[PDB]
Order: sequence, then structure tokens, then C-alpha cells
Amino acid sequence: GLRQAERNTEDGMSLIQTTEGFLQESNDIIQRIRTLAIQSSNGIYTEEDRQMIQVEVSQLIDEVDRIASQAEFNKMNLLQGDFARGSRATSMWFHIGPNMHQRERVFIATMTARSLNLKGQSGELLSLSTADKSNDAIGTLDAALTRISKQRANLGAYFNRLEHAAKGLMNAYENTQASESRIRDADMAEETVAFTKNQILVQSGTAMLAQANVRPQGVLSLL
Amino acid sequence: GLRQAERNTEDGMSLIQTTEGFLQESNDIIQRIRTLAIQSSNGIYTEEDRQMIQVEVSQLIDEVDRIASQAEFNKMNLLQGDFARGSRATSMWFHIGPNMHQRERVFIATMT
Amino acid sequence: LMNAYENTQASESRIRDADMAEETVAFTKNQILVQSGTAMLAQANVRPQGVLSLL
Repeated sequence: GLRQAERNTEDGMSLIQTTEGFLQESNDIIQRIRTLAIQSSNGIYTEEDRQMIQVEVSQLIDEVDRIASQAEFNKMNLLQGDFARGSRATSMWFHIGPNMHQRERVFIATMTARSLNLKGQSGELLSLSTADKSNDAIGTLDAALTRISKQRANLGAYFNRLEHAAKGLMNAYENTQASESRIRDADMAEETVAFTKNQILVQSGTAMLAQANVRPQGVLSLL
Repeated sequence: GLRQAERNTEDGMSLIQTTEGFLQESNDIIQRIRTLAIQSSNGIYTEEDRQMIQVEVSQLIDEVDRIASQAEFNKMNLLQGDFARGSRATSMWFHIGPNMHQRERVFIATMT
Repeated sequence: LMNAYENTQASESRIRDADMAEETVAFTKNQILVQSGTAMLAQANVRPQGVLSLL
């Protein structure tokens, strides 16, 4: 059980790292969006230039949604929110122990464009078409960065806890294996000594028996 | 009696070794929270940063409690205080000897 | 995609690739046990040889 639990913990660690992998790209894209919004707020650009910036924003919000709906693991989509706090669809657990309910729960919040305020509830994207609604567009991008960073911090906490659990599982496995060996495993030297003593005994006994069969022939001389 | 007592000694020794191995990782974790606390005391961090490192703090405290409640031996928990000094639940005696009595108590403090 | 590739390859190696250290340890233990077992079998083969001294 300890060996299997160590393996399971290390698999879950791999899962956490592969989720943080997509989280990194999401963070970088949101940061680029914030830089573009800072640029667009300037008063020297006309409406056409802001429209080009909006084309860029739409194009690299679409792939944010792409990572949200495609960041996957072994036949499990991760960032859709199936393993969120209030999610009903499913729950994610790690069996990190060798007996009964030695499990743990891991939460991954929604990371779709809707949840990050990059997309409206009706499907409209965050717009940089004019200065007025692009000046406050930063006020949603910093919140999106904060949410992404908070999820990353949660994932890192799970990472560290799973590392400590794996090390402890390995130590406990070694100690328990040693303890079991000291009870079931046989010491070769002492058992060999006993076997040699018994072998000498059986040879002596069979020699003495064989010489004991010839004892009663002495009476035959009387006849 | 002596032959069996030596086996009793070595199995109690194994139990002690297992307990120490369990406590090792808890010591390391507590060191980690101490480092995190020293980091958090700085005056440049904001409240949200302190909260997000408190996330890791909680994810370490629950690990400590998990280790305390799950560190087990042959059908007996150890770190939960069952074998403490004032503990009423049970007591531990190692029969390191070939005749009656010759037992020695071993105390394990609560680690919750 | 490159990041996902490296992470998923790490996971696959985690699940399938063998650890040479522990495998070598087990192999060594098994072959020592094999040597001891064949020595004991050879020794047990000549064990009933002491009976014929009675004849």
C-alpha cells in the first residue's frame, strides 16, 4: 500500500505540474492583453488603429478559450471547472495512503474566458474599440491576473504538499519493509549452523543404529 | 526467553525507527512554515500576497495533521497521543527480558 | 504545446519507464536467492545417501 500510495502521489504531482503548464501560457497571454490595453488608451490613435488592436485582442482571446476548453489530461478536461469548489459534475481525489479513507481533495477553479471577465455573459469579448472602455479594461485584466496567480499559488501549494507526502511515503515504506524483514526473513548464518549441527547428529545417529543392528549376533555363538 | 526477548527488542527498535521517520517530515514542514513566516513579515507584500502564501500555509498545516492522524504501525496509531504520559487509552510496554515483568514503558507525545 | 509535450512525456515516463536502481536491487536479491536455492537443492539431493550404510 505504501509503494502504491507513493506512486499515486507522484502521478498526482505530475497532474498538478501539467495543469500549471497551461496556467503559465494563460497568464502570459493576459499580460500581453494588458500591455495592449495600456497602449490603446493613448489619445493619438484613430478608430482604425484601435480596431486593429481589437482584432489582435479577439484573436488572442480565442486561443485563451482554446486552452480553457482543451487543456486536458488522461481523458479529463481540467480547466473547464469540473473540479471546482462548487462543481457538481465530478470531484477529484488523490489516494495518498495505504488503507481506507486516506484520501485528499484538490480544487481547480474555472478558467474559461467567461470566468476571467474576458468575455461577457452573452458571448461578447472584452473590447478595446475606443479609449473610454479600454482605459477601464485594465481594471478587469488585473483581476484576471490575480485569479490566475491565486490558482497558480494553490497548485504550487499542492505541489509542495505532495512532494512532502511522497518523501514521507518513501521513508515509511523503507522502515516498514525493514521491520517486516526482521520478522519473516531468516538469517542464513544461524540457520546454516543449526542445519550443520543437525546433519552431524543424523549421521552419528544412523551410524549408531546400523551398528546397533549387529549387536544381538553375539548370542548366536551359544548355539 | 532470552532468544524471544531479543526479537522483542528488535521489533520495538523497528517501531521507534518508524516513529522517528514519521517525525522527520513534520520537522521539515514546520521549518518550511517558519521560512514562510519570516518572508511574510516584510513590509513590501500586500494583503493579497499574504493571503496567497497563507494558502500554502494551510496546505502545509493540513499535511501536518494528516501525518499526525495517519502515521500508523501494526494496527495502532502512534502520533495521536494514544501512548502519551497522561494518556488513558493505552500504554506501551516492551518485554525486553526472559522472565516476568522486565517491561519498559515508552512514551510518544501527541502530534496533532 | 511544447510545454504540454514535455509535461505529458514526464508523466508517461513516470507511469511506464522503469527505475534501474530498484530493479537492479531486486534482480540482485533474486539471483542470490537463486544461488542459495540451487546450492540447497544439490545438498538435499545427496541427503538420503546415508541410508545404504545400514545394508
